[PDB]
Amino acid sequence: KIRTSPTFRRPKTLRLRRQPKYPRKSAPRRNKLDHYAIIKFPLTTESAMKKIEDNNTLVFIVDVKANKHQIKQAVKKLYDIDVAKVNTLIRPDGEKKAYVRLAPDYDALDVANKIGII
Amino acid sequence: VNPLFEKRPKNFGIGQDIQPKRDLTRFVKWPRYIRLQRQRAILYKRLKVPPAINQFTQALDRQTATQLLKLAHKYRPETKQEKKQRLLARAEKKAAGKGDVPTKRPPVLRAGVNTVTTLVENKKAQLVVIAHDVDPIELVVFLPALCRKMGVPYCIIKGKARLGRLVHRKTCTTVAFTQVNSEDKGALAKLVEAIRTNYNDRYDEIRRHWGGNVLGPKSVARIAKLEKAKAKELATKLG
Amino acid sequence: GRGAPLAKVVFRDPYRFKKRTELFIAAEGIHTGQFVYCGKKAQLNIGNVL
RNA sequence: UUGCCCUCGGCCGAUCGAAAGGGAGUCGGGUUCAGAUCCCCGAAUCCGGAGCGGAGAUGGGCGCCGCGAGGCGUCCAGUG
RNA sequence: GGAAUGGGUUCGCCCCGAGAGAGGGGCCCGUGCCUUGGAAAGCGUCGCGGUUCCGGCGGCGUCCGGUGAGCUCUCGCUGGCCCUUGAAAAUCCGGGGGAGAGGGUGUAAAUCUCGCGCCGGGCCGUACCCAUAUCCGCAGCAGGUCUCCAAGGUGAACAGC
RNA sequence: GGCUCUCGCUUCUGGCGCCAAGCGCCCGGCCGCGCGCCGGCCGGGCGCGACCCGCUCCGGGGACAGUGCCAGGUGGGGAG
Ligand SMILES: [K+]
Ligand SMILES: [K+]
Ligand SMILES: [Mg+2]
Ligand SMILES: [Mg+2]
Ligand SMILES: [Mg+2]
Ligand SMILES: [Mg+2]
Ligand SMILES: [Mg+2]
Ligand SMILES: [Mg+2]
Ligand SMILES: [Mg+2]
Ligand SMILES: [Mg+2]
Ligand SMILES: [Mg+2]
Ligand SMILES: [Mg+2]
Ligand SMILES: [Mg+2]
Ligand SMILES: [Mg+2]
Ligand SMILES: [Mg+2]
Ligand SMILES: [Mg+2]
Repeated sequence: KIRTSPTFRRPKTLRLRRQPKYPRKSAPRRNKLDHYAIIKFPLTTESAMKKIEDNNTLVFIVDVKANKHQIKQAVKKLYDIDVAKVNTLIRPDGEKKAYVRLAPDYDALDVANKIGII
Repeated sequence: VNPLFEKRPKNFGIGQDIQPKRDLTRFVKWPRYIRLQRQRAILYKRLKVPPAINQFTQALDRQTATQLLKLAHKYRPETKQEKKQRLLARAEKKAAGKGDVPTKRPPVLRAGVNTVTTLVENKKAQLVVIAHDVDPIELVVFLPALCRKMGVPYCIIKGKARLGRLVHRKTCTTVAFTQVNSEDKGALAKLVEAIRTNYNDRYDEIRRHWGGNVLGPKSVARIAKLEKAKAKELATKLG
Repeated sequence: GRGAPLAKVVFRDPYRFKKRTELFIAAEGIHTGQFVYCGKKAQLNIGNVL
């Protein structure tokens, strides 16, 4: 019953966690940004061609919401390939362009043929 | 005994070893609400409390109040669940024979200042018990005087919460006895005689008994030290 | 902005194991490493507080 | 890991405020029509998280066996 | 170790029985040089090919010295000036202390700021002009608009030529 | 011991100082124990240490200051 401090501090009180009687939302929101929304369409420009032929990297236009982890995960099991690196930029028209460099064993030219880029 | 053990006393002098963890309860910076209720208790002692409010400081002593509650326990108001039992039982049992048996409603305590005030005015209250800690005190500050005027004995008791427990509520400003059973008539009479001498018969001096007007311990101590100095002077004059 | 020097004076804290640094107006003559004493029972010396 | 309790905790003041202040750690060569310490090649590094070594640490005492070396028992050490 | 017969020393100072000089050593920086990187690459030059829009393939070379009140940057040392004394915080580290923790002689234990290995680093900006034509001034306006780099000659000199 | 006043432990030194020693109480567990006294070991809490009581944290003001509302003066500071 001894107070060894000249200061009175608010006692620590129990704080219960929420146990709602009803969820405020009936159902979880559907993930709008899925693998198909992440990848919009591959870029098929001369510069993108050089990237496919030389750097073994594919060029995609992707959702601006998506990040490198999502882009890598989307490309990985959309086209059933492995991805080594993802470099993203936002082009002046507001789109996000992703340079997706595949693993060395995968061939970008082969994958471009299956996609339909060339 | 191990020779390695030795005393290591600490010198708690000024400039010496760090002071111990002493009890600082006296010097704690309490919250505003704790300071407010404490300073209010002091203002009641410091200020001149008029006799109408001050008379509630005179409460029944411990053994009388315990005796009073012992009798009042026998006349506690029925709980709503207890009343429901009484009813179903009365309705079903009286259905078998003759339903029309009003008989007599047994005696019971009457609670609430409004119920008691009317009972006193009609002289139907044999004994009125008022809590001493009613706030606002206006609710009962007239009640001791009113009981005196109608000649009904009244006693002030410690704790509105104590009265509230009789009537199964949190608090109760006052309770009143109107009727008691045959065996409790003697027990009630002894209490009424003791209470009447304490409160009703003494009400002339209660009306003028001002309270408070007591200075705090430090100021009174300075006053006593000055009085000792004045006494030293009186002793020198005698010499 | 002040024409008078200030003295950083370090005292032990009475109630906690901790050093307390105090900024004093420097009385002329005090020097670094000098002990200064503050209290009712301190001695009448330059820099002491009484 | 979880809830409780004890112990200790001044957060002596939320928060915002610098693309010139403070602030870990990337450089060389090559490549485009236009990019680059950002791409490619090569060589590093910082920060964050959870295997193999190495260190800690293998010292001394006394008896016994053994040509000896070495081993055995047993006690005492060991945060370089 | 012990200095006056004072000595050491700078452009200037300044330093010394509170330890000069002299001898031996310790620490910090290390942007320089050599090495791993590394010559394989770059560059110069002379050739030979081709898929003639190849990071093409070869040969040889990429050397040896000097100088400085030079200039710029950088790092130190040492002063002067002030009634002017020239941020804070994030963040990181060392020490004092010693509550603890660790195993009983081992296939040791807690433990480890040593070496190596494994995994990861999300988001936004990044083009170009930056000005006698991409900015403001109604304009490709003699105005205005914050910086870094800075060769040879003459000469005191980012003067002028 | 009676009555009063004062005092409570720190002043050669540019060191250190917290997270209780010690005494006392009680509760235990474990292992022996010779069936009997209990002991050893391993601990846990507590009081003293650090006195008791008390109604404002301490100190300085103080029914003044101040504030609220009137009243008179001053008021090119400002307005017309
Ligand atoms: K900044
Ligand atoms: K005026
Ligand atoms: Mg980017
Ligand atoms: Mg901020
Ligand atoms: Mg900056
Ligand atoms: Mg460019
Ligand atoms: Mg070569
Ligand atoms: Mg220089
Ligand atoms: Mg240590
Ligand atoms: Mg650029
Ligand atoms: Mg112009
Ligand atoms: Mg101009
Ligand atoms: Mg305009
Ligand atoms: Mg020049
Ligand atoms: Mg010139
Ligand atoms: Mg005017």
